[PDB]
Formats: sequence, structure tokens, C-alpha cells
Amino acid sequence: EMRIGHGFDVHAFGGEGPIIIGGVRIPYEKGLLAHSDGDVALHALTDALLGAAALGDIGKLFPDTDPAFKGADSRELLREAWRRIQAKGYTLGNVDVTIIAQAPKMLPHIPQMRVFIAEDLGCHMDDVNVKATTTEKLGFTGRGEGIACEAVALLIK
Amino acid sequence: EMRIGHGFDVHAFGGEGPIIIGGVRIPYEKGLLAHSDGDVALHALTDALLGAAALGDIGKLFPDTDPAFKGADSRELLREAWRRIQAKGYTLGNVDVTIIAQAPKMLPHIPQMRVFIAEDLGCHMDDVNVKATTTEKLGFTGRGEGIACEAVALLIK
Amino acid sequence: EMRIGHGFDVHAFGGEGPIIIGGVRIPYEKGLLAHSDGDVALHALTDALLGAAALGDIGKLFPDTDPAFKGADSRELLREAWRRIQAKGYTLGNVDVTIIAQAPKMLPHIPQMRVFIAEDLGCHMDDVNVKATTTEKLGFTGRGEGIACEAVALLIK
Ligand SMILES: CC(C)=CCC/C(C)=C/COP(=O)(O)OP(=O)(O)O
Ligand SMILES: Nc1ccn(C[C@H](CO)OCP(=O)(O)O)c(=O)n1
Ligand SMILES: Nc1ccn(C[C@H](CO)OCP(=O)(O)O)c(=O)n1
Ligand SMILES: Nc1ccn(C[C@H](CO)OCP(=O)(O)O)c(=O)n1
Ligand code: NA
Ligand code: NA
Ligand code: NA
Ligand code: NA
Ligand code: NA
Ligand code: NA
Ligand SMILES: [Zn+2]
Ligand SMILES: [Zn+2]
Ligand SMILES: [Zn+2]
Repeated sequence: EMRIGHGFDVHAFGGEGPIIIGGVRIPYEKGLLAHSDGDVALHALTDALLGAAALGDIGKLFPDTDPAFKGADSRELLREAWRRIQAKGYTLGNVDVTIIAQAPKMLPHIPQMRVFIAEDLGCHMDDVNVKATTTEKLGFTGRGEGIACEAVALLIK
Repeated sequence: EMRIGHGFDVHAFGGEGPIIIGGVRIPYEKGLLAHSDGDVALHALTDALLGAAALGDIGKLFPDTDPAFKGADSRELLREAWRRIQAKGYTLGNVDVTIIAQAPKMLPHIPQMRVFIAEDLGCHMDDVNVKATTTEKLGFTGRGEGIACEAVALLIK
Repeated sequence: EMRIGHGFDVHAFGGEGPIIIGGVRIPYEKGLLAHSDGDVALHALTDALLGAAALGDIGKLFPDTDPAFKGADSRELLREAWRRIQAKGYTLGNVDVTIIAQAPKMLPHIPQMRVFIAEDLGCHMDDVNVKATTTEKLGFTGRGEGIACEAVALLIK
């Protein structure tokens, strides 16, 4: 039994940097409006992992309106979701994340993102891929209004 | 042999509600312009299933311009595509769907979506995940101009 | 060991046609601004293949700012990436690509795209799916400002 999962998240720019993406603190000239980290890459990833296990998603698992969690960085949410996710018998296959942003430049940060993720999920660095791409100045992402990430996850049970 | 598939669909808001998403009748203040249901979640899913079997997509399989089908709800299209899809030897792995909409709220409807889908594909409820996410007021989806869904499917042959 | 991968690319319309998509020369009234082919479908696909192998992405592998490659069509980049990708022990599972464009019409070109891809990756035509979809006149893609593609890839090691 192998299980595929998809996640997608978005945040708007606002206030002052830096931002956190994939756990890394990246300097930039806005920060991200969010009730949390606003770490889009770990949000999308967490959702791909939950979706592959059919556990729903962050929003279900962790209500903005709910307890225990409202004081939360996205790396604890990820580690919590994974903790549930193994409790149903699952194990990691691989994981591939696509950050979609006009800036800032993600590339140099991209190794450190992967050690955070690989550590949080207990796997090897090489079950984790991350890339970033622009939308060439089209779209809300191209106008620098915010930042999207998609992710995919393969779980083995 | 395992086979991965991706689908993506979009519809514009217009006219009066409710909408159908994932087979469920959801009350809302616009409805969806479409030559059909305008059920974005079953359209994207159907495409992820067809793509994983390399059968193309709805638009190929069922021309807006073509017969037998023009009088069609998206749940029959899904069941037809699946019917083809098993005829080439395939069997269901799992399926994860991401509705992207500012409103309405999908969450409460999300169990019933899954019994429709699981039934239509003949699997267990737990080979089916559905989530919805906002784009935080950016984008055509954030401006409430319409509604996008992505889906992924794993088939076993 | 099976490995899943995701890619996403975008290009803006500008200048005179035709465009190249999936290797095919498609007549149209704008062409695509790009430092290269501007073939969005092979870019997204190449990234899904690289991501599944955890090799990063085109942009890493082939700097716009870097050598050996600046004189490059997207079909050589694809064949190069695949060439790396097998060097780490990987083999093709399947591949499903979703072109997102208001025009031109991709459908008639879609067989020939698949023989290019299948050939470039050395597989059968039927490990390759391609579809195109519109965003119903919403979005930068619906306003005909440019052209997006997503892709997913399954690799066997
Ligand atoms: C999976 C994804 C990210 C698909 C395409 C994204 C898309 C068309 C986003 C909205 O663009 P937009 O916000 O430019 O529309 P608007 O023109 O209103 O800014
Ligand atoms: N926000 C972003 C978007 C893309 N990238 C990677 C990409 C280089 O890999 O930037 C170079 P590009 O301008 O050629 O896309 C990046 O590192 N950060
Ligand atoms: N249209 C949508 C969009 C998102 N959701 C789920 C999400 C709660 O899970 O809504 C809460 P959010 O406002 O915190 O995103 C939803 O249920 N319906
Ligand atoms: N640019 C595009 C977008 C979609 N398609 C396929 C689709 C028919 O399959 O066009 C018909 P549609 O207008 O019903 O979507 C296409 O062939 N080219
Ligand atoms: Na979110
Ligand atoms: Na949040
Ligand atoms: Na459609
Ligand atoms: Na339709
Ligand atoms: Na690009
Ligand atoms: Na390019
Ligand atoms: Zn988020
Ligand atoms: Zn549709
Ligand atoms: Zn490109």
C-alpha cells in the first residue's frame, strides 16, 4: 500500500520581514500576514502528508478557533501531524515541495529548509526535495502580493 | 505497476446558488457558470483518474460539442470515466482533492463529499481525502470570482 | 522504492508566435517571453522528474546565469535532466502534465507532444499523459496574459 497526497497554501505579504519558509528565517522587506508562522511551505507540506493518510488537513486538525495549538510554529504542527500520521501505520516515501514566489530568492536557503524538514519527519535528506519558481510577474504572486506553495507526498503503509 | 495522476479545474461564479461540489448541494449566494454541474471537485478528480490511466481527460472523453453526455451531472461522468478506467485493468490506490475557494465554507460538507466519491469509485471512505483551502483574498479565487480545485490520484494496475 | 515529483511553470505572452509547448510548434498570435524555448510543459515536467529524484530543479541544474546550456531548447534540458536522473538509478513510472491556458487550443497537438516526451524519456507512449484546461477567463491565464503548466511524475528506483 502506497498513498499519494497533495497540499496547497497561500499567504499575503504585509508588515515587516523577515519571513519563515520551510522553517528558515529569510530576510525580506515585507513579512507574511498569518495567524501563525505564515510558513506556506510547511503548511502545504503538512497538508500533502495529512491528505495522503486521509486525515483531512491542518485546518481540521488544528482550528484557528481551537485549543492547544494557537501558540504554534509550523514546525510543531508538522511534527504533530507526522506524529498522528505514523500512529495510523504510515511511513515516509518521499516529499517534493514547490514554492511559488517572485521574491525573495529561496534558492540559497534551500539546503537548510531540507534539513529542518528531514529532521522533523525523521527521514534522510534525500527523501526531501524543495524548489522555488516564479510566475514571471503575472498573477498575485508575480505582483508580489503574496506567496504560494504546492507540495506532494508519497506515504508507505 | 502504480500510476500517478493530476487534475485541475476552475469555474466562475455567476447566477444564484446553491453550488454542487463533490456531489454535495452547498447553499451560497452565487452559483457556478458551467455547461454542466460546474462541480469543480469531481471534474478535477476525474481528470486526475484519467491522467493516471493515460486516457487524456474529460474534455477529450466527453466533448461539450458531443453526444450521449451533454445531459450530464459530474457524478455520472466520474462513474463513466472510472468504468473506462477499470476496463484498462486499473484499480484504486487513493485520491486526494484540494478545493481552493474563499467561500463558501466547504468543511462541514466534506464527509458527505467523501461518501459520494467513495461510492462512485467503489472504494472505502478511507481511500478518499478532500480538503479546502483559501488563497487569503489574493487572486481570482480570493476576490470571489470563482473556484478552483486540484486533485491527485494513485492507480494500481 | 517509488518516488513522486511535482513541477510548475509559467510564461508570459509577448511578441509573435508560434509557441512551443511539449516540443510542438503551435501557431498563435503571441509568442512566449522566455530566455529559452519558453516551453512551459517541458519545464514543468522536467521539474517533476528532478523533484522526484531529489535533484532540485532546472533552475539549480541549469542557471540562466551559467554555461553549457544558455543555448538550449527545452527538449535537450529534459533529456539532460533525465540523463542525470537515470545515473542515480531511477527508472520511469508514469508522467501526467496539465497545461493551463485560455488559448491556443492544445488538444489537436496533444498526440505529438506525447511522442516527443515518450521518446525523450525513452518510454512508451502510454506512460505519458498530457491535458490542457482553461481557467474560464478568470486569472492571468484567463485574461490571456500567459500560460501555466503543472506536471507530476512517478519514478521507480
Ligand atoms: C495552482 C495555481 C497557482 C494556478 C494558477 C494560479 C492562478 C491562475 C492564480 C490566480 O491569478 P491572478 O490573481 O493574477 O488573478 P488575478 O489576475 O486576479 O491577480
Ligand atoms: N523566489 C524564488 C523564485 C525562484 N527561485 C529560483 C530561481 C533560480 O532557481 O530564481 C532564478 P529565476 O529568476 O531564473 O527563476 C528562487 O530561488 N526564489
Ligand atoms: N472555502 C473553504 C476554505 C477553507 N475551508 C476550511 C478552512 C477551515 O478548514 O476554513 C477556515 P480558514 O478560514 O482558517 O481557512 C473551508 O471549509 N472552506
Ligand atoms: N488551451 C486549451 C485549453 C483546453 N483545451 C481542451 C479543451 C477541450 O479539451 O478545450 C475545450 P473547452 O473550451 O471545453 O475547455 C485545449 O485543447 N486547449
Ligand atoms: Na492557509
Ligand atoms: Na495559518
Ligand atoms: Na473545466
Ligand atoms: Na464543464
Ligand atoms: Na520558469
Ligand atoms: Na526559462
Ligand atoms: Zn498557511
Ligand atoms: Zn469543470
Ligand atoms: Zn519555463
